[PDB]
Amino acid sequence: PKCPECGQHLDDPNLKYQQHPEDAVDEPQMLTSEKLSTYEDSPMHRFTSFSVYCSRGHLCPVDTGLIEKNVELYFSGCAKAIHDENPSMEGGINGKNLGPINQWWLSGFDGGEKVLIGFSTAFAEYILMEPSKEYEPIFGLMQEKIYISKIVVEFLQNNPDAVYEDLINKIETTVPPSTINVNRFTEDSLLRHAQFVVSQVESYDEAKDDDETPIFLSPCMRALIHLAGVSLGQRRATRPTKATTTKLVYQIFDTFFSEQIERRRCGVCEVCQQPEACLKRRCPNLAVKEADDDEEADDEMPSPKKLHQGKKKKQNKDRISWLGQPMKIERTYYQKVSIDEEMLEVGDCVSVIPDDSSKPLYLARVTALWEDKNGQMMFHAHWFCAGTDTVLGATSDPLELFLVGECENMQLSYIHSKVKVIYKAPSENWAMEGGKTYFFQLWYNQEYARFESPPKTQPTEDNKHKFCLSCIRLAELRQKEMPKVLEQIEEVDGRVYCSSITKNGVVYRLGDSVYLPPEAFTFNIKKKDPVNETLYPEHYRKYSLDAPEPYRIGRIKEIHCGKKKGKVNEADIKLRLYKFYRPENTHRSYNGSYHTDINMLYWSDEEAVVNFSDVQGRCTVEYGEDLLESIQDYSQGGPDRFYFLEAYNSKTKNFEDPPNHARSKLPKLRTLDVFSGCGGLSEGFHQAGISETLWAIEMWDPAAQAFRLNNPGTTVFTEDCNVLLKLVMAGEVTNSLGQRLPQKGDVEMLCGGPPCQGFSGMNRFNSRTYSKFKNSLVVSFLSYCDYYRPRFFLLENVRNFVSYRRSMVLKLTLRCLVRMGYQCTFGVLQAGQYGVAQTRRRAIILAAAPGEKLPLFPEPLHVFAPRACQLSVVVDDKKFVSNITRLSSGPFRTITVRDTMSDLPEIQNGASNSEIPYNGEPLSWFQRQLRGSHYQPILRDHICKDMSPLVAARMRHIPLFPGSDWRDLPNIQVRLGDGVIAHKLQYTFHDVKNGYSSTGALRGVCSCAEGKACDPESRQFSTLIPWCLPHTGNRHNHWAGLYGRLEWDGFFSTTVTNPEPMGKQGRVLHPEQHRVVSVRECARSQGFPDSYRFFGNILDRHRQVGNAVPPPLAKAIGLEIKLCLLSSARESASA
Ligand SMILES: C[S@@+](CC[C@H](N)C(=O)[O-])C[C@H]1O[C@@H](n2cnc3c(N)ncnc32)[C@H](O)[C@@H]1O
Ligand SMILES: [Zn+2]
Ligand SMILES: [Zn+2]
Ligand SMILES: [Zn+2]
Ligand SMILES: [Zn+2]
Repeated sequence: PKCPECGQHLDDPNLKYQQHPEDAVDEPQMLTSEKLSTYEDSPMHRFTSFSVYCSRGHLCPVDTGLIEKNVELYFSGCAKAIHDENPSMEGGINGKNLGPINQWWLSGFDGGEKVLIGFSTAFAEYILMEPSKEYEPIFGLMQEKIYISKIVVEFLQNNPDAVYEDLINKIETTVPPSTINVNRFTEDSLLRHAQFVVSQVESYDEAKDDDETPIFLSPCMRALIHLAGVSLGQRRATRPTKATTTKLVYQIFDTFFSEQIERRRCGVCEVCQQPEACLKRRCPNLAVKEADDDEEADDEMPSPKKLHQGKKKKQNKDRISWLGQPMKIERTYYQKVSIDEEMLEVGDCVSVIPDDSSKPLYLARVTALWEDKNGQMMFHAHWFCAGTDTVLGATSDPLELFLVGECENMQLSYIHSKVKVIYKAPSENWAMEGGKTYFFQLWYNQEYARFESPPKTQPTEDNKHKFCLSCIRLAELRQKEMPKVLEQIEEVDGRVYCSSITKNGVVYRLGDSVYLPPEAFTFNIKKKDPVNETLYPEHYRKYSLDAPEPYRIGRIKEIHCGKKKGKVNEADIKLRLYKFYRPENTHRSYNGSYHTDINMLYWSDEEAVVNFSDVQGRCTVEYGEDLLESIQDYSQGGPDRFYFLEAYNSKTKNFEDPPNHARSKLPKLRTLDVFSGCGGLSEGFHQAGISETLWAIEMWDPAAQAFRLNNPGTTVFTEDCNVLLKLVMAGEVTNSLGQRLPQKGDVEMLCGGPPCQGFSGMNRFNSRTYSKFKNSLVVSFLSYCDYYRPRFFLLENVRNFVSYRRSMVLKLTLRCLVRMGYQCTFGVLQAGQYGVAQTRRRAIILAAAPGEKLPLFPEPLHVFAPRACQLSVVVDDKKFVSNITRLSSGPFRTITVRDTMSDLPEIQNGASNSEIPYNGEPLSWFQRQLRGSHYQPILRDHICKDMSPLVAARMRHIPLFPGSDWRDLPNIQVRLGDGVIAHKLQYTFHDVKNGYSSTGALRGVCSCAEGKACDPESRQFSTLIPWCLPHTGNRHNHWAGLYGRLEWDGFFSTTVTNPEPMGKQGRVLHPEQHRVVSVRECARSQGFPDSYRFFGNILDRHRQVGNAVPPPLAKAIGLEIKLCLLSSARESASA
């Protein structure tokens, strides 16, 4: 038996009937009392000992949505005076069956604890005080709900941009008062109250209306919305940073504003059925999809076609005649000057009108003037590239031109008029400067988006008549690309035996070792039964390319080649090689790769023949015994350095000793690291031996402290970068704390990874979004670069920095750098490829001052999964790429979760001891490198979060097999150990898309499985299999990774900052232990030396680590900067 009015079961042991006080009088008579007397018209009163009930007398909730379901709810209690704060029945009248509740409402989400609950009846408004004794429990739940909603709203007011893991932490960390009858809130609570908490958050946005992003569109909010099946639109209750800039950087972003700066409704929701004073009827479902789609980018496009190819229109027929004496003969007669009505000579710039279509106007430099054998008057046009046409596009000066590698021969007829083109050469004192017609400053490589300093030059008397930089460039590159023979010995048949050969600038002699693709050669080569679906209801969801092999290494035995005509055929150069085996290439296979050095090989008496084309590169394979420094010293002393100690017999499968023929300063830049963090980037740079961070700016206390702990001789300014620059600029010498502020000339290198959050969107710019970016940390960072003028500059960000705002963020960043006079470029890199068991891409912007060399991007060292290696960037329908050629392969095997952490001693959930013995030697190569040569007793930071008794129970129950997650959890009752019992999941609905179990059991956890609306209180909580997972699984790929364990042969899905099992940071459970990953494990996943110090509480340390640039990637970049210094160091020393 149930209620026809409210639906409560009569058998329900929690049912309670309405009990009235003697003094009970109807509403109109109560709203007549003398006892009774803020901008409203109703009126308003206080109300105590309240009780809400159905027409039949059952006590009822108000949250449950019965008021909306047209059910008349009535209330009774003691009304009081608007100002009377006494929650005791002593000042008012007792009312009974007070008018059907029109609506209920809340107020109090800002500067106050004024969380007031109010009722609206057809007669007056009521501010509820204390409930009645019998109503207390029902109002109790309602209170728990409201309190969570407050915490969430307040947290989001001070922290938009907050991620799911921040929300969960804010909640779990907030101590509820005694008044709220709950110990502490968990993710279970939030999930349980996901519908209420979300709707109140939507309601806060309707009510407190600005122009700001609604709080329900928060990253954490949308994460909750997607995780817990929640219906949006359920309507309810009611009641400017200025970036420190240099004028040059101000103007750049100020002109873009004054120049280039100028509906799929759901139908179904309650906002979509709400007409119409009111302007906002904004669909919340559309709002989410839009916010979600703003987060994703469009990551296989053809090469961008060269400009000026291209048709041009001929001109004049008046008078064109040579002026003066010829410069030289060649079948061609070169001349310096030429009349075309007016004068024209070598070095003058001309304009050429194309075919009148998409007609900008072509501009070139007159490189040469001559008259061929056919009497045709000619000129060599070395083409310029406009302000637009470069990656910069619209962002550029309509007068700035760029030198490109585009030149062609043309008749003097095609010339329109001579144009004035000025070189905006850097000053005598350029580094100190920070604070009409055509001009050019830099050289543009289309393919790589490299803006660089011009060659300057030089024209010899031997080629003074021809001098084309664009021709010289193509020559050098044709010359370096061609396979040429250095020295030959004695030719045999058609084969000419050689002692040395060359390509790409690399010189290959005999005995030198070589890199080759895995296909280049070969070595001596070598169902499932039914599950108990009662126990595993979710397993059915389980259903429903990996890294290449590192390079083949071979030693050169014979450079034989072939021949065509009479002289040596360069098209055919061949090599006979002694094959080397990597330990994995042996009968050892996977067991080789483990404890073995990444760097070790095996000598083989095997032989192979490959073409010189296939050769990927040159490496150094030495024999272990004939070495003068330690294997470690030799190995960590230069690139492509391999080694062998034994030889492998593929036949006998044995390890014999090898045969006897198998046998045989840098300037540290003064760096300023803005947004320094705990110091990852500085560390890799320090590791490259190219820098010394003397200044670091870090706004967050824990990170700045962790930086100091690792960089003792560094002035760490625990400040906001904007305020720090303002001081220097104001003329200040030291900060408040008496710390010496760096002045112009002090900074040689300025590097930094500003956080996104501000800009952080994909859709087109607008007055609102532009203003935020106009004062972003990217803008503050560019000013630091402007003011300081470092020899080198690095900006680091999330890969998507390159896609944000229709690539406008990247274009304005590059624009700025160019204005300032800097050679600059961008590129994407994958951490994984640099020796870290983690899949993470970063956008990297490189800039170097004129005088210096613009560095190339590092070549990948480790082979990584192709899917993780999409390094290309589309800007304005053009696919940009970096100098990286190793697409594809690499010299070393992939770093795995095993290589990363297999040595660390066992810990449990909530492991709190920061200093513990290792109780074991390193096992992997990577472990050896991160642990050091010198023995250290203390293992620091093998500390992991204390997960709730529910989450802990879940982790214990996730199997150990690779790729096991939530779907593997058993549907069993678990004693949590606090009296609390993790319950079995109830499947009471038909999942129409998923079908029945093998047993014929239902797969439905909510009514929405059947296509009907969600039935609340059909919602389950504190279950081992989370209810929210089956609930939304179908529309979210079954929540694949959730409660999933990292794989030993796998890697980290991303940079983890707060390990949460149903979070947005990928597989976070340890491969074997019933816990989430420890701080130190994340530190290892990042490639931090074990000596690296961290500061603060567990989460501050987790944040520190995950925010960091992995030192291996930082070192890779740092080592490209090494070449640039060494190269510019020698090119300085001369006559
Ligand atoms: C993602 S981290 C960069 C990581 C760092 N490059 C590393 O390798 O460790 C961003 C850092 O910038 C700091 N930050 C944010 N706003 C800042 C500001 N206005 N001035 C200085 N630092 C700021 C943050 O507290 C955070 O440490
Ligand atoms: Zn009832
Ligand atoms: Zn809608
Ligand atoms: Zn040329
Ligand atoms: Zn549902």
